Amino acid sequence: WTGQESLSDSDPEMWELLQREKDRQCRGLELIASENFCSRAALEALGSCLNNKYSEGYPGKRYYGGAEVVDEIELLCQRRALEAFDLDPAQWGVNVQPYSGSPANLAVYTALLQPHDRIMGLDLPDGGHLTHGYMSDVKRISATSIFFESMPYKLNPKTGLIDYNQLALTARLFRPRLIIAGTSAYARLIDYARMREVCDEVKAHLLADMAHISGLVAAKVIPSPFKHADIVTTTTHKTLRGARSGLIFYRKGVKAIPYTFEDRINFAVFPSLQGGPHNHAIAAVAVALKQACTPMFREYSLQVLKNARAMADALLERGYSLVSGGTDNHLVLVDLRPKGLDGARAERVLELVSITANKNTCPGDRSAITPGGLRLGAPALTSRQFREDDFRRVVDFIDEGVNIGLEVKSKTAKLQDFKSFLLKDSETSQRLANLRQRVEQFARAFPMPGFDEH
Amino acid sequence: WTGQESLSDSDPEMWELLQREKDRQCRGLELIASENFCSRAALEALGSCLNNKYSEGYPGKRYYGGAEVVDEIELLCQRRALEAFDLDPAQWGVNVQPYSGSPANLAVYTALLQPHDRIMGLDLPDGGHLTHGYMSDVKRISATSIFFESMPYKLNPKTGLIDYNQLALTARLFRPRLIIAGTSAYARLIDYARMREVCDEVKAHLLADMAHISGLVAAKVIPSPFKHADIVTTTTHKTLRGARSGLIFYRKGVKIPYTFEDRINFAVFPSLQGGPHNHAIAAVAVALKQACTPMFREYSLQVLKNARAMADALLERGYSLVSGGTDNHLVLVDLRPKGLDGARAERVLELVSITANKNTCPGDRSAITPGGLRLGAPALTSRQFREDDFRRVVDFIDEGVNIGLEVKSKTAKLQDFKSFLLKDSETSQRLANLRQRVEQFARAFPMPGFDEH
Ligand SMILES: Nc1nc(=O)c2c([nH]1)NC[C@H](CCc1ccc(C(=O)N[C@@H](CCC(=O)O)C(=O)O)cc1)C2
Ligand SMILES: Nc1nc(=O)c2c([nH]1)NC[C@H](CCc1ccc(C(=O)N[C@@H](CCC(=O)O)C(=O)O)cc1)C2
Ligand SMILES: *Cc1c(COP(=O)(O)O)cnc(C)c1O
Ligand SMILES: *Cc1c(COP(=O)(O)O)cnc(C)c1O
Ligand code: NA
Repeated sequence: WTGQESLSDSDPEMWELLQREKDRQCRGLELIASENFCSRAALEALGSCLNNKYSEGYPGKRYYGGAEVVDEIELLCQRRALEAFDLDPAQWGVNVQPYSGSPANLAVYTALLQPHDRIMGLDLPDGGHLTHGYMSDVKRISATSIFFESMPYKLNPKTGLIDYNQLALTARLFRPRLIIAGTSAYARLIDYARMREVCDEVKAHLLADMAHISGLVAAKVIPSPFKHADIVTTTTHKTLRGARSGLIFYRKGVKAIPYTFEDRINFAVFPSLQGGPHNHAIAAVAVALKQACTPMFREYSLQVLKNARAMADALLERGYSLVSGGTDNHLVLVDLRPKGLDGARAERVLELVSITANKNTCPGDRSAITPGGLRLGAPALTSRQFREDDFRRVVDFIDEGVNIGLEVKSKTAKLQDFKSFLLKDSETSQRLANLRQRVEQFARAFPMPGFDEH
Repeated sequence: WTGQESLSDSDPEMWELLQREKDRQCRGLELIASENFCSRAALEALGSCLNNKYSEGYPGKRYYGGAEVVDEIELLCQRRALEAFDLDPAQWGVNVQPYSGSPANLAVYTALLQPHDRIMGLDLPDGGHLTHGYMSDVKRISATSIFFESMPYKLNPKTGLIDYNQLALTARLFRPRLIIAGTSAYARLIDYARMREVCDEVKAHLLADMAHISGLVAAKVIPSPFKHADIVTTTTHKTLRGARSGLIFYRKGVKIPYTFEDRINFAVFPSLQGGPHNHAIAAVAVALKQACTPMFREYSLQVLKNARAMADALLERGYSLVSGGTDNHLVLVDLRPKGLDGARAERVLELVSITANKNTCPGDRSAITPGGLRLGAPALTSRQFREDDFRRVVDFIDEGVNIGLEVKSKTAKLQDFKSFLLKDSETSQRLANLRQRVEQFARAFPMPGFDEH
């Protein structure tokens, strides 16, 4: 035993699973707006000897030796990150160690706040992330709500936009120390100027969490949160198209009397929260950030925008209703209540024909436990060189699933009744097997980033 | 642009840095006891298309579709985890999503404790981990000590062992809800049974954090904390030799029922983490299948012999070992009797391609410069080192120490020592000579992983 044997030779059971997953990614229409396909280049860094190095601490400030190379990788990754978002090294630092996006948010809260200090974020069912503070009527759900005190802000249910007026009204009363501008399920741009005004008045930190839209911001195809935000967190996957990791950007240098974010942020990441960095992820992130700086990527991102509105316009023209009426970014929120269906039903139909989308609770939902809609994203299929006509055809395939769903709803009662009918009625099975086969044939023909076979 | 281009073609700056790190690993004597060299098979899973799949939730209970294969991988990882540590699925379950060891511990704490509830772990300078709670005189350092209330327990400096008697005395007073049995820098076997007695008495959960020893435990070459703990955390790297990632094992079934399963799983997701890193989960599954083999038992036996051999060789050269020796994968050297400290020895050794880390000696305070050195066998044993090779590692260390002594007699401060090693041309030649001999020696041995990166 050397540990140089191949995966295919040494663990055939696992190799076959990697192949089935690769095949599933190739044959499918991936419409989850968080999802993307990482480059082979970055996957080579991720699957490297960099996994073997413990480098607790920071460049030049390590707790032990042998980190000279790993130091250059970290410092390179930082510079590439600041470059990717057109940030001045004098006015912005960045931490590249967070293990994912959720750790990155937790680290900011523990860096800047005391336990039980107050946080405001977009409510989860209005399109906020778990890590922005989310608790239910029964219990505290996100650890953000356990260790800190979160009150959500909300959508104006008329417009489907962020009710910025209520946020200002309500932040005056709640007195948050930190307010979060960022979304998991929101088709429009965030008014970061208006967020900073609220934050300036109530004397809160503004945290922009651009996870979903970080690629679009780097490419400069939407306006940048960095103009108005103190702190920016993000994933390195999603629209940045990297390996799974996280980043924390923070302002540094002179405020008005210096900013004091850098030392607090870095300390919270290590030694407070994390152990050894995942230097392999850091390197794959650096690879992906270089790719993000190129004109290729600006074109990718522009196509992401165009593909999204092509999907929107297409859905409007098949008569579907959209939350907020459309999109200014990489996704579309489809309200299926005005079509006489819901998200739960649509999802399971779409799934069975290799179309993968996300449920979305919409403003107009009459039932709190059945989501009304669906999030549909461009980035993943755009990375497979999809264009407007290809997304029109995606929308076309979706419409068939919806229409099966509508037909199965009137021949069923409950939601578990719905899902069993999809499996056991031969006439429904066959129409599903047919649509699936046509979807997989359509999808397979497009190129796919990464390795050929895993 | 396809995203199918190779790394060497598309990003030569990064590919050159990967190649330097690979050469550094190949030419060095890696003695950091938490280090190991991950198999190629596992790294192929790590750098894979499994990076591309969001699968928030758990097998059969995901928040969205497309997870048929990812469910199978996660479920397979769980089966192999329970297999590696010889656990009955009726009595034990396992969560495979923690992003690393430190996340695994925070998730256990948020599952079982309220904010500000009480925790006890081995003090950091006595050999515990940051995540077991750590505060200086001046401030709270570990998040474990911010969100929870940490009080450490200590070694008996007389024996270098954990003072189980003072733990029992002091836990009766402090009333911890959770006590941690596990170490970063400790050469001996933990008396888990005694930890369990103290826990039962004060009505506290016993957590074994076995990160350093997990592979030894898997191979059944040391006693298993699973006989006595309710919860067991571990890294998947270190002695398990997998990708960086974490595990939380927990009791289930009866004694009426255990309530860890749902609380642990919920703490991991949705409370703390987001989407799991399925690529790491697959790498971990690969390393766990390796961990069940007779090969791995032979490896883990060898790690013990190699550490023994390193200890005996150090003793025969007149070095002091904290606790007198070792029953595990590492040895703790006390260099004060020799006239040198850990900070000096660490830096000399680093320059001759031997990586170790400094270690506070029992009875000293963090403020005094650490008197010792932590030396581990797992990494080099993965490169097929045997007992004679570790004797030879100790020869090289002895030269390093002997140089450090000469430089100490010619320098005043520590910063003085450190730039005398660089600028004084006679000692830098003596170092360059040793470095080359060390690197020659080390390069001969095989290395797990890919050839060039
Ligand atoms: N906008 C948005 N942000 C997000 O972070 C996520 C999404 N959507 N969608 C998918 C996933 C879901 C997160 C998530 C998990 C649990 C509960 C929850 O309410 N759990 C309670 C009560 C459930 C019930 O009423 O039956 C529980 O204790 O089980 C809510 C949301 C993550
Ligand atoms: N046994 C053990 N467990 C561990 O988890 C680690 C080790 N050793 N060794 C390396 C690293 C050590 C982490 C670590 C971090 C901060 C301080 C600390 O005391 N910080 C104070 C004052 C220190 C000083 O005066 O230099 C501060 O400045 O906030 C100590 C140790 C991780
Ligand atoms: C997806 C996301 C995150 C982080 O998710 P991880 O799975 O932890 O990487 C954080 N914030 C927002 C707004 C997100 O959409
Ligand atoms: C190394 C270690 C950890 C943490 O592992 P990371 O992957 O560095 O977060 C936790 N506990 C113990 C006992 C360890 O040795
Ligand atoms: Na590329």
